Amino acid sequence: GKRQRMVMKLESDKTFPIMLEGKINGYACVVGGKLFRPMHVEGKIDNDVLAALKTKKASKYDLEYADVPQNMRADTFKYTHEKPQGYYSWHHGAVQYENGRFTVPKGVGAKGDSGRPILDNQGRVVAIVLGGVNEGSRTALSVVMWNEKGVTVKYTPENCEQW
Amino acid sequence: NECNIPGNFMCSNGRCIPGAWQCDGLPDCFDKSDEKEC
Amino acid sequence: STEELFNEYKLTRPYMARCIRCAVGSCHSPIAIEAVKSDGHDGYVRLQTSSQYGLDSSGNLKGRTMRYDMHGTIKEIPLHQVSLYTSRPCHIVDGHGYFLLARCPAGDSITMEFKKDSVRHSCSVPYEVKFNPVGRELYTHPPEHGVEQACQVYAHDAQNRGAYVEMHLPGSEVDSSLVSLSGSSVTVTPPDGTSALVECECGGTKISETINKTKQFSQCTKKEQCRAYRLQNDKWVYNSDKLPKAAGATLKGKLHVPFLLADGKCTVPLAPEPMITFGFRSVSLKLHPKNPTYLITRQLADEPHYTHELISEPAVRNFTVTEKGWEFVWGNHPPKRFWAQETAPGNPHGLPHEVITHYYHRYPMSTILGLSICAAIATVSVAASTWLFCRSRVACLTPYRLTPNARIPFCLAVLCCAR
Amino acid sequence: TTMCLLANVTFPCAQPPICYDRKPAETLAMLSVNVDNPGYDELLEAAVKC
Amino acid sequence: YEHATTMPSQAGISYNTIVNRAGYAPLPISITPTKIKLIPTVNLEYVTCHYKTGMDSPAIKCCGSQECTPTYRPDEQCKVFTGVYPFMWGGAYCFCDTENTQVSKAYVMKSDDCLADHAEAYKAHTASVQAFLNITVGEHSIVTTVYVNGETPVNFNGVKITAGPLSTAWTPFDRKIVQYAGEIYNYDFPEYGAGQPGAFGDIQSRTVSSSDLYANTNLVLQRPKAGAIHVPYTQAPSGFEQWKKDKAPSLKFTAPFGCEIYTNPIRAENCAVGSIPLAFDIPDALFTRVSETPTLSAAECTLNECVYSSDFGGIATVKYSASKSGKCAVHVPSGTATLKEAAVELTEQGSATIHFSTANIHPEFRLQICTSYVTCKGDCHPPKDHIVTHPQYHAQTFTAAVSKTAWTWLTSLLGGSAVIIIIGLVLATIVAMYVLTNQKHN
Ligand SMILES: [Ca+2]
Repeated sequence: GKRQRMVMKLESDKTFPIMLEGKINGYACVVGGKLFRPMHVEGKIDNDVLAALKTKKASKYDLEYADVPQNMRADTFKYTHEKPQGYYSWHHGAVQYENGRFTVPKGVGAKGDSGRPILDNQGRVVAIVLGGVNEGSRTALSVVMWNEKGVTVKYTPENCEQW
Repeated sequence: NECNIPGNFMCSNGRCIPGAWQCDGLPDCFDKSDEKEC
Repeated sequence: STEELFNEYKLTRPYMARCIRCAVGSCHSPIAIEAVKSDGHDGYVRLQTSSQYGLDSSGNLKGRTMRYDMHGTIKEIPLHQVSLYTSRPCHIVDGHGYFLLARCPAGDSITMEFKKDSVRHSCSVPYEVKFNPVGRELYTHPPEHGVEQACQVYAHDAQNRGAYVEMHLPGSEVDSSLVSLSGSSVTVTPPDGTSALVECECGGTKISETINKTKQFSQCTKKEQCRAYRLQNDKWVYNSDKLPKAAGATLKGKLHVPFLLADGKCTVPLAPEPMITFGFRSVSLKLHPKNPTYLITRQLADEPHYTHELISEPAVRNFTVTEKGWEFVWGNHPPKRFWAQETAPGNPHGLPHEVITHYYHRYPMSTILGLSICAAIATVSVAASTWLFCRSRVACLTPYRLTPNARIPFCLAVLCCAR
Repeated sequence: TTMCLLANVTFPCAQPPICYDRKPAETLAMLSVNVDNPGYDELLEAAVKC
Repeated sequence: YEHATTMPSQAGISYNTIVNRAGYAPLPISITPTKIKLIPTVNLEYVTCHYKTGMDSPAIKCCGSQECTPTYRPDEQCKVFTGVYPFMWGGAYCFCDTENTQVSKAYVMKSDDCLADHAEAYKAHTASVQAFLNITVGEHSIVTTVYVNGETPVNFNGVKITAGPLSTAWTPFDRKIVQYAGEIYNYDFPEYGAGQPGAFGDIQSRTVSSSDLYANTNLVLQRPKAGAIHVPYTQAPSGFEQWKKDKAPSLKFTAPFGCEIYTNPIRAENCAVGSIPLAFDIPDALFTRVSETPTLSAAECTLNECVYSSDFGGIATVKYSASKSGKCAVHVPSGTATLKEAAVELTEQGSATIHFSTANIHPEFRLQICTSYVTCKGDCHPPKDHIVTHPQYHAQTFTAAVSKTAWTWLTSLLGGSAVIIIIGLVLATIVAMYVLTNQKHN
């Protein structure tokens, strides 16, 4: 109920969709002065400022990153590495964090909702949704996250389908 | 001592005459060597 | 013994035959040349004529004379009034029977000539006379000195050997002079002690023979009605194409020829010695011939690559000598053999732009091949190591740049040039 | 040895019945048939001199 | 004692080897080949020379008609000519105007000069190499003629030597051979009957003293000139003279491996190809116990001079300490160097100077002195003379002239690349393990 409204209020201005002949196939992320955007989602950036840049690539981590200018670094998402197990907020409701794995109940999940960040009860991004795999009744996510050292860890289960 | 050309008779002074000039009655070699035994 | 081989040509004859050039036009010449065989080396030719040599006109064995027919009757002159020449004058050595031996330079023809009265006899036949040198050095007149090689010249003697020529009966020689006229008749007067046969065709057909009888014919009142031949029975002539042959197929015999070809020794010239200069796997030759001189070179390996060249002017002939041998023959000199050894330009013991040129002048192909493959191996190794270095630097810095904090730790900054 | 001929009578080719300086016209007839004969050379040498 | 060795086929250069029966003194063998022949089986087929056209005398009949008679002479041409009107020296020969008839006849016979000037067409197969050896088995010499087949030994003083078969069946003689004027030509002549005019073989004859000769000389009778008696003919000029003008140089100038083609038996001498193996059967009476010969201890070798030359460009000194004074054999069992000496006379104490010849720029060979083995090591230097007049007294090797500088520039640039690529592999492995190790925490 109110969780989707809080997601729409937090991700209103900072989330920009990716257009491809009128089709919405992905979402970029503006956090820490960086613009995260995946490889398989191909299209034009809806924002005029973020589209006229050059994104350095990382095909192993599956991330394109760039440098957000200084006049927009205050209007970004927050990030942290301290995460316990339990529940977190996602755009279609809730997501479970168990044994270092993000799980989503079934019914939701198609092609197009790639790049949506995972939020917490405070308002900090803990993961970035990149792919998903159907596991019985409860699907698992293939995402990226950080740690205390500062190494971007990409978690990928078996036989995932890119969204 | 023989001559080089295969049909010659050799005088006393080394000069070689033709082989039929040896006993011919006409003096061919110096000191008449060819006409000594005919 | 000497007569033992002269009496065989004592039983033949001389004769007359047709020549082409006999000092005015063509005529029947007593010195008609049958053949000129010139295969001896230092210029010795062996003619065969019609007139005979070394015999007396009556039939005895006179020393140096020539015995020629002259319109049926046989004459003689001393041999030192007979002269012949091919292009320059020749020198008669000796003669025996039909065969003269001479010494001649080269030419297109031979003209044998003499002069008995104030009437000059000649005969020119277009037979090539050639001068054949001995050895690998080509001269026209034999040298004053040199070395002696095996040569083959016509033997000056006259000994019985394998060769024979065949003498046959003469044919009926015709005689216009023998026929004559009475007041109104035709008289055939044979010569002294001589038979003849007469054939006339004025009335019927007449074939008659006389034996030393001056016969008057009553019919046939023209000279041209009668042909008077002459009969020869105790003599031979050579089996020539210039004489008619007698009836009956008897050849009656054959005689051996003088002056055959035998094995002798001839002095050959000797060339000036070359001036031999050496180079690295090379021998140069400065060659100054007197007369033209063959140069024969070959290698002492599996492929000889031989060379053969008649050199006549001063020449310089740079050759290549490998470590397997080389050999030249210059003139009548023996073969000189040469062998190369390992002297390459360069120092094999350091300064790496010198060892490359040493082992390149030593082995040209292997040095290029080895340096090419070593440079390719070194290039692939350096490029692959730099590729793996860039791969590991990307693999180090990829997790640390995707973080929004954008910091690099202390060790991985300087060691990977992260800044 | 070799037997030469002048008629149907064989004789050794070193001892001829006739000589050229005795009868000249008949030695040629003697040397007629004796050409195809291995002893023509000995016959001619014996007919050279007496 | 059975002893087998392998001598290279090249005359003039000495060959040394020693027999090593164990409990006895080593026996030196020195064999120098004087002459090495190669005699093929040679079968005469026909001989050839200049021809000689024999022209028969013209048979003339006045107001008649002659007839042609065959005589079966070689290349015998016969034609009869009518309407001729001949002249002699003493007037006309006939009285008729026409209807006169004349026979021209011609035939080809051998030249008068054939016994001295001719060529011989032969055939070659199945050569037998034959050699002159000068053998020194234990300071005793003999000159020996031996056949190199797999049999035919030679026996002197109980020593038995069998020259093994040549490694190569090469011959400088082809299938067909022409011998002319002492020299031997490698020509391809036509068979007895296939002789064509103008070229070699237009006159053929089975022997020089034969009686039946083939002639194909293209003889054609022409018509005699009006008013003359002669036989005119027209044929091709001689094939033997044309062969003599168009000779290639003989086989003593064009044959490979330095063969020397000699005449009187057809043979090639001193032709350096292949290798001649040997075999010995030595009686035990020529050997000697070791204790009656100088046995040595503590020998050391140093190189005084070392020039990689074709001749003996090396001088080495062996400093020894033997037990008795006498001779003993010296030999290098490898192919690095070749000793000149093969017998060094020793005292009880001193130095021995030997002469070797090598092609290594850095020689290292194991020399055998009397019954021991020393190691001579040095460096050779290049010679200065570019061309010599004697052959090479040793045997070349691969990697023989490679210098220690060249080995350094090979090794430091060829194995150093492998060092760089394996430290690249180790660096990539350490980076992969470190990055995967930091990613295990989550
Ligand atoms: Ca005299």
